Amino acid sequence: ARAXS
Amino acid sequence: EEHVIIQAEFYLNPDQSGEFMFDFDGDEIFHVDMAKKETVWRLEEFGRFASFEAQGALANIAVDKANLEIMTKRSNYTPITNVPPEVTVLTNSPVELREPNVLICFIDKFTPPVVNVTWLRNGKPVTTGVSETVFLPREDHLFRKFHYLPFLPSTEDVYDCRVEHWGLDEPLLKHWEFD
Amino acid sequence: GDTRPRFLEQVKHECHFFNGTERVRFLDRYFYHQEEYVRFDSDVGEYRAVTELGRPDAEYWNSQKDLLEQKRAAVDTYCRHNYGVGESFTVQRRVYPEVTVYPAKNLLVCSVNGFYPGSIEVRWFRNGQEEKTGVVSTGLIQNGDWTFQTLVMLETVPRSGEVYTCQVEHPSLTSPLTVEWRA
Amino acid sequence: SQPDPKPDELHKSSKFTGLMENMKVLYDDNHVSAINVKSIDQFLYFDLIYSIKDTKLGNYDNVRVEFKNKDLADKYKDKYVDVFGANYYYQCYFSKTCMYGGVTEHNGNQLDKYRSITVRVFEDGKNLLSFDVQTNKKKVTAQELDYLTRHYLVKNKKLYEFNNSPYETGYIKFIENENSFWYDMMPAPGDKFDQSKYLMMYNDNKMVDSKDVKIEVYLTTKK
Repeated sequence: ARAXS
Repeated sequence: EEHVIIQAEFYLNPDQSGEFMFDFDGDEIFHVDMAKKETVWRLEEFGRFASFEAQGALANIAVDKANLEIMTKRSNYTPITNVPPEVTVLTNSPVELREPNVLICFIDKFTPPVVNVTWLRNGKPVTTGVSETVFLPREDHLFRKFHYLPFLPSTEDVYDCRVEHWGLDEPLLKHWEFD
Repeated sequence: GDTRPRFLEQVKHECHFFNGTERVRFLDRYFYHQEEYVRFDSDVGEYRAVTELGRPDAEYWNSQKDLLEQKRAAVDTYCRHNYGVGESFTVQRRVYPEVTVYPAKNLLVCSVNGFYPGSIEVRWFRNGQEEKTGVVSTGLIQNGDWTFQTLVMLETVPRSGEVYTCQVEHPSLTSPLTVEWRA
Repeated sequence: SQPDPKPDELHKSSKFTGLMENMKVLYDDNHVSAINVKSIDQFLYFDLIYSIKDTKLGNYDNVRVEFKNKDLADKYKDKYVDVFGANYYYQCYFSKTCMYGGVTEHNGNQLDKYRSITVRVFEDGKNLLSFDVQTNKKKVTAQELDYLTRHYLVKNKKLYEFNNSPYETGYIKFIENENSFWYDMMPAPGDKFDQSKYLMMYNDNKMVDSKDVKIEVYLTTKK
């Protein structure tokens, strides 16, 4: 999983 | 069938605590433990089919704090209005005597994401066999939380899910027994 | 307990999928307490202030080109990427329900338990014929453990020698689940 | 106290595929060090943030110190402490550099002259090198001592070369009358080394008495 602040 | 995956997070002042979690259709895939920097899968099996660089999440939380600073000042320190939780306690399945079940305490529709929950069996604590979820986001941006208690039904026993929240002006005891 | 004011910052990056990955939509949302102050919508391309509190952030973020590029790619780099990684056990997860019918607590109750996903169709049948009459359902309860539960009872005064049935359709099953209980 | 280790409990350098410079840098020259400082802020409840000015090279200005739990962060919160430890930049996040534990009460925890702690080095069960490390604190963290010992070993023993290590397995133990604990001085098997997670062992802020602690380093050259 890749994370997107 | 629409599906939705959300990367939810938050930072709370002055508690200085945060959360980072992934959600799939309202359920938690996993959340990150900030102190241990490990990814806690909601279900054990999930880690077998996937992974996540748990530490990258701190970058997000670090910025979310940064923005709370800015944001809390642009609104001129308007704090948050507390919203006490709606507590419910229902069985994980139909109840039958001497037949193993699970008591669930649905804490929902509330903010800030801080709460004290204690299970009581016959007016006294139960610090063993219990588990719990972190704060799950709601569509309206409030939260819900689950607390669980595995048990053997019996007329002999009575239970209370005790919850303390700042929106309440006194602890709350939702009862559950066998009639 | 306390009363010392609390400040809450919420952030949500949403990936909305339609018909698999045929139509992905990315939402980058920021909240102050329960208030959404600014947001980026993939079907829009730029940041829009949701409330006046976000006007400043929207005007500034929308001026950074590197950042915008990145949010615009998100539907692929983020949404679609993650879908393909978790679909294996989220979208394709299936747990058949355990159906139970018992008189009641005169209500003939039908309890469908521990199933997943959400898609579910529970009907009641009076001696073979459907009953859209007096059927109170307790919506669709979420257990918090990737399991769902729901109770659907039949309001009725049962006669003798009359079959009562509860049919349950569900993605996890090939044939519909049926629990017949006459009297 | 803690059980002494057994051959297979320790990681072997000959299993770590990645670059060894990454452990090396945690123990040569650069490290965090501040006398008489005070927590200016916090990121999370289990960490304190310091404003440690640097004019040596200035790779940072603000340091984040993380602890095992909140009790510790509160113990040393609004107090003047002495800071010392191994720092990392890689995935340090807070709102420069990061570290674990390493704090120590300042006042009272002093003495005008440096004490010497003995370090007998056992290469393959054989004592071929004994040396002393100094400290001017009544109570020291194991971390400060650990860093001093290893820093000496990478310069005089090539403990951690750039590619690998001239040794298979290695471990540093501390002895204090009853108690005696050790740390696995080698990287875990893998194509990569997570500095943050390794440095986390120093997060319990373990301390010792500079008058009773004796250090022992046991190494096994790769045969």
